[PDB]
Amino acid sequence: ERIVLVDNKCKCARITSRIIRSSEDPNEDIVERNIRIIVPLNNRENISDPTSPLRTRFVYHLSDLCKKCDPTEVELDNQIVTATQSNICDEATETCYTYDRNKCYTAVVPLVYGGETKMVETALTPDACYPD
Amino acid sequence: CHPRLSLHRPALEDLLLGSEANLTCTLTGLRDASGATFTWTPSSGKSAVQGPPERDLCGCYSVSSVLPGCAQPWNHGETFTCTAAHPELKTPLTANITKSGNTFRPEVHLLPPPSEELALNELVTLTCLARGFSPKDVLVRWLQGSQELPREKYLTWASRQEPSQGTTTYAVTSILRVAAEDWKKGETFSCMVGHEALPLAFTQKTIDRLAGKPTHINVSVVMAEADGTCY
Amino acid sequence: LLPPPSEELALNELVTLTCLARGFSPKDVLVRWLQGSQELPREKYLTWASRQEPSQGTTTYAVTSILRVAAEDWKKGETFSCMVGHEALPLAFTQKTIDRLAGKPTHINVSVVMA
Amino acid sequence: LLPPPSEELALNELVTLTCLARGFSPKDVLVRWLQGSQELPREKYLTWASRQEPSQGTTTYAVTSILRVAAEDWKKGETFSCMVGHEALPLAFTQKTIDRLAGKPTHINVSVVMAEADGTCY
Amino acid sequence: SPIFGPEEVNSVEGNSVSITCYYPPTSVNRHTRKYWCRQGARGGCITLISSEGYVSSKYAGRANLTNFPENGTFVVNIAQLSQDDSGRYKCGLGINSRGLSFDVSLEVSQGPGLLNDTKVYTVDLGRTVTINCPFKTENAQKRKSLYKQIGLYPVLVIDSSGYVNPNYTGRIRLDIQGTGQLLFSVVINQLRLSDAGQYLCQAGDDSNSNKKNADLQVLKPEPELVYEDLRGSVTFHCALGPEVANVAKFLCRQSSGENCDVVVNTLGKRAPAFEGRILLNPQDKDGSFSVVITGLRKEDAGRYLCGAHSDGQLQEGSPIQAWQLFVNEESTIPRSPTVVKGVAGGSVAVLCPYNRKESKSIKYWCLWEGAQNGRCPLLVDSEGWVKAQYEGRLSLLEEPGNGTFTVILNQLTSRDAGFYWCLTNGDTLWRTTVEIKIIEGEPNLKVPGNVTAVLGETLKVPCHFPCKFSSYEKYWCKWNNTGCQALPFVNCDENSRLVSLTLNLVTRADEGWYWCGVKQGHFYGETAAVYVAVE
Ligand SMILES: *[C@@H]1O[C@H](CO)[C@@H](O[C@@H]2O[C@H](CO)[C@@H](O[C@@H]3O[C@H](CO)[C@@H](O)[C@H](O)[C@@H]3O)[C@H](O)[C@H]2NC(C)=O)[C@H](O)[C@H]1NC(C)=O
Ligand SMILES: *[C@@H]1O[C@H](CO)[C@@H](O[C@@H]2O[C@H](CO)[C@@H](O)[C@H](O)[C@H]2NC(C)=O)[C@H](O)[C@H]1NC(C)=O
Ligand SMILES: *[C@@H]1O[C@H](CO)[C@@H](O)[C@H](O)[C@H]1NC(C)=O
Ligand SMILES: *[C@@H]1O[C@H](CO)[C@@H](O)[C@H](O)[C@H]1NC(C)=O
Repeated sequence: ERIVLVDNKCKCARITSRIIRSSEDPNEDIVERNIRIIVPLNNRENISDPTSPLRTRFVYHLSDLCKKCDPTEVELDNQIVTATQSNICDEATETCYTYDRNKCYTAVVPLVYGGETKMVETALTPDACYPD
Repeated sequence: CHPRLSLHRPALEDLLLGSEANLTCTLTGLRDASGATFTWTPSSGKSAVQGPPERDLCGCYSVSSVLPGCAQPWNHGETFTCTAAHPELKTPLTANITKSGNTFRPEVHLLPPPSEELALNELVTLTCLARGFSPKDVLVRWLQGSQELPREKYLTWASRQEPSQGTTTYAVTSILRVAAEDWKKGETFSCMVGHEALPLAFTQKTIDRLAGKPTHINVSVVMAEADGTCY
Repeated sequence: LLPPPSEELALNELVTLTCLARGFSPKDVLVRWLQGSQELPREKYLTWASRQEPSQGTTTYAVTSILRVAAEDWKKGETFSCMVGHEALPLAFTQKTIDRLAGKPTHINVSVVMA
Repeated sequence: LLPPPSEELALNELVTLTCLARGFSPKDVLVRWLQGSQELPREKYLTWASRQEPSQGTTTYAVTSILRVAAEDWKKGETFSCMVGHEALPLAFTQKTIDRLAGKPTHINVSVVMAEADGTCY
Repeated sequence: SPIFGPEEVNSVEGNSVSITCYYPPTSVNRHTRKYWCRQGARGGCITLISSEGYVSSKYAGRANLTNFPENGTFVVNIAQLSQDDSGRYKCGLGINSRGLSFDVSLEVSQGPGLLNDTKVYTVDLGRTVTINCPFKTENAQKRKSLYKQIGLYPVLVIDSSGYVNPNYTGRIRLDIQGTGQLLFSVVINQLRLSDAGQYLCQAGDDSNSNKKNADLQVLKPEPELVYEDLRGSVTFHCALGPEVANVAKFLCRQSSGENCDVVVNTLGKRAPAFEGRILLNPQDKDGSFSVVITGLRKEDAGRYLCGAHSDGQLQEGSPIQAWQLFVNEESTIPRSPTVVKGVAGGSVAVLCPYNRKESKSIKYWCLWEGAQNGRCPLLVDSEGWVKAQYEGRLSLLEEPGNGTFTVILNQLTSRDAGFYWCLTNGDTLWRTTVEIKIIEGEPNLKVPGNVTAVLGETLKVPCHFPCKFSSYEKYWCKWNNTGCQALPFVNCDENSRLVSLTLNLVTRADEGWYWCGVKQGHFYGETAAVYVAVE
């Protein structure tokens, strides 16, 4: 529990790791890997309202949790080159399991006002859709 | 008997789902008619038309007025004033109004049917409660699937003041009765609440047969390659 | 009598109980709440009036009520009740109760697959 | 990037890292190596040539490279990078980094928490 | 984790208290729910007062909770305290079963009632006190003894004639302004922690075991809370009194194992890890001064102490002042390059981030001297002034704007390495530091030496570029105090070489410095420089 490898929020998973080294018998140590999953028991499959029942199957692949794609800088000889860090994040299309506390989610519903119908917008997480 | 002048907030259904926004200012106690023409301190088109008066206990006249176009002053925080000149008083009477502050936003809950109604297999009922909001104007509408039900299918009570735990807040309820076959086919119904304090003026909650008293919790978690060179 | 919503228990303040009565022909009714055996005073809850409900068969009426009790008394296992009085009931009163069980589900199936 | 073999770590002399790049249509590629954020000099690693692989319909190629480092700073926790440059990649470069924590662990702790409260993931 | 406040708070019964908690000012946090709650045993963390209108039953009439959004703080008041109120508590945001909280400990003690046989003297450590005892003249020629009690025994270790205790060494003097009257006193400077308690004091002794009770209380100072974030700056304000206005003054940091560790002195000391990012200002008339520390990292969190003592360290018997610091680390201050490189003859360009809400400010560019204590000589301002010895090789540019300005420094030499500071004029001040290193190599753009001029005909000057700059724009300019502005008689002849410029007339009016540049529209790049004469 010391160094954070990933803290992902679309799937809400967190993975840390730590080397704890014995001094006697220097040929064998132990390397620890901790995983924490939080399962939402009341979310839908797609995130809109009328979609489908409760999501009842939750699938986590380690190679898609730890995936890192925002570019980086490498200095080769005397040059700064921009490199990518992953093979697989072609643009979204990822299915998220939870909401994210700093992004806000809306829906569109038709209602009537005597004559014709409008295109009323509706907040789904009200703490984060405040316009300011 | 003696006259008394009152002022009236714009209707909630016209500010949220509408275009126009009329204020209105009435005065009771008028004898037959008068030459009262009202005064309004922002006067950009003060089409203050009155029309035919209404009759009261034992026969009396009460005349009012309107003023159009009140979205941006009312929401930006302007102020308004209404006053008229009339015989049966010493001084002409005045009134003022302002959009309220120190508000709270409602907490919406949608409750599943009771377990006893499900066995009889005629109809079920779904309860929609909104709680803890500071001005006392709300709107309740229902949907089935994604299509809005007409107003005559359900029943909504009025907003009332609940016992005090600090600041003064309000509440409301509503019920809808739907066929007990559609509850087991797997349709969804959802409740919408519109209020001044919410961010985008509406919010919603949804319920169907699986979410809400399920008697069954099934969950599968699959973690694929835990020893898997994570980078 | 309906159990409190599970979104409410996560803030540790007060839980909310709801009583509903439906489908009675003369529109006059009474509503009283309890805790154990002690009848609560009337200044502690809120009941609405008795509107008319929209059917096509006959004319019928409905009324609601809410009571907010403390969270510490809810987690201890205190019980609460709702009573309704009507002209057309045979023994003039009927009662329903609740506690922290009876919203809990009957079975939970979890499976974790390391493959 | 492939982590070192287990049997080569039991002797405490030197360990091998392997870099494998695959499935590219022209016959030109680059491979460099880095320690920490410092590029190693070119005479410390061996790189083979680019050849074509068996046909799954259309022709593609492959290349490999190795680098031998000391078994002290692997176990201490330094990081090593393999960089590859080719004409079809959008930013013309891509990188993979590995260290001892991002490999096969010996112990795994799994904790699954079921949440009736909310679906917001604080 | 990003939430912070006072760890310990104390009061006595019947009094008020006023607690303040801190959160990052993002839009989700200003609008979410705030709570104050009592962490009891058996699991729960029951709420007492909340932001959404909820007040409990036990806190009825005594409390409220106001939220200040532009501060990023929210304050909680509790009137009329008790001894059922002792326990651990929590601030927070959102839902209690998550962890967006911070623990607070509240301790409250009993006051004295129907025991008014006391005489107190309040003091903070490092100041003067008096302990007055009744001087009786019916013991005219008798010793004015004052014991100390360990347990119940008044121990004979202080006389009032020139005998003092072997632990109270060097600092007991007393004054004579009675001598016929009841008036003497004992004045102590530099109060310790071990100089506390009641003492068996009297003046003259009839032998029948006579007593007197009079205490002192000396108090340790309470730290002002400072809330900072990653890559920002902090300022302390040491404001001791004029009693120590000419002593050496210091500033350290309390650590784990009872070891204060020096950060600065006024006798010229510095940590190794604070080179290039610290200042110490010369004091004013009354003895207060400022300390700036910029570029804050994760491990700067902890209690800090400023004081005054004659050798420049923390020793007992010296007046102190306190602060407690928190580094947020969920910051919105953008990342920047910490080191930028160049070669001898080349240029550099720096990105300098400020706040968008302070865009009408005035911008400055320092150079950290590090000689005396720390000092910024200003080099260039946003209003049109530059230093003398940096003429022809420095300018400040407002582009790209909207979060960031840039500064160009060319004609480098190997002594131009150092640490450099940038600072705005607004209310919130991030100070950002970048290190210029010098490594060896060759300049990219290529210009001749120092170009003369003929009298009565034209000049032309070339300027190459390599082939990675073939997609970047090219320009020339003439440098003055406000910056340098582009010229329209350039041609950019070749497709990958030879940007040039001519001057149609040799008179003295433009006998200045010129540059040759590269830019991707907004962002700027490398340049070189040559000076023109007229013979
Ligand atoms: C999950 O549910 C959401 C909500 O339905 C899906 O998003 C929306 O899906 C609709 C259905 O095709 C798209 O409709 C389009 O709407 C526009 C108006 O914005 C209209 O002009 C078009 O003619 C078309 O009907 C819409 O693009 C889409 N996205 C929005 C509203 O942002 C979503 O696709 C669902 N995801 C999955 C994987 O099923
Ligand atoms: C930021 O917090 C500070 C906390 O001290 C507020 O300062 C005082 O606030 C009270 C209102 O509760 C005023 O009566 C005082 O005049 C304020 N100043 C001082 C020096 O005590 C401050 O008001 C908060 N910021 C804003 C913009 O309100
Ligand atoms: C509004 O009118 C009332 C009396 O009708 C007066 O007491 C109050 O001050 C007025 N407010 C403003 C803002 O004019
Ligand atoms: C209520 O809040 C005000 C500030 O809004 C504060 O001055 C006052 O002391 C509080 N009342 C109490 C603690 O009784």
